[PDB]
Amino acid sequence: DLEASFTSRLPPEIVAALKRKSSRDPNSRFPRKLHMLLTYLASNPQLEEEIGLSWISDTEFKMKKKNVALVMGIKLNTLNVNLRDLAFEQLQHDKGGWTQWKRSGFTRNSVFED
DNA sequence: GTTACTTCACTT
DNA sequence: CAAGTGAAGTAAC
Ligand SMILES: [Zn+2]
Ligand SMILES: [Zn+2]
Ligand SMILES: [Zn+2]
Ligand SMILES: [Zn+2]
Ligand SMILES: [Zn+2]
Ligand SMILES: [Zn+2]
Ligand SMILES: [Zn+2]
Repeated sequence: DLEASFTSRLPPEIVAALKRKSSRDPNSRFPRKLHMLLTYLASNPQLEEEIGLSWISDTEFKMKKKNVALVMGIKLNTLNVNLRDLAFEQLQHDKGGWTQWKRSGFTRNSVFED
């Protein structure tokens, strides 16, 4: 009912890119999925609220992993595993479900490497 | 066969 | 307890 309200409210394109299997195509990878998500929520304030994924500066974002794992279709645990293995660096302990982050070359208008 | 995850049942 | 570990798996390429 919640994921249903989340995905049902975001564009078919994003739902599909989120559903797409991760291969060697860089757009199919987790960083760019996070990035397209982040980029889009930037324009949908209401959804950005409900989900909890937004930039706090040109280089840091905060999120509610519990909700982000949902809209992305992955267990909480795999979300953490992906942040860990892709070199996202946590800048804050969980507080009311919010966590903060940064990753080199991952900004408002850039997603580097792979 | 490779790659880029994905998941689970613990542990910390 | 939120987040990490180690072993095992999945499927597009
Ligand atoms: Zn982007
Ligand atoms: Zn689902
Ligand atoms: Zn094979
Ligand atoms: Zn415990
Ligand atoms: Zn591991
Ligand atoms: Zn393995
Ligand atoms: Zn394996």
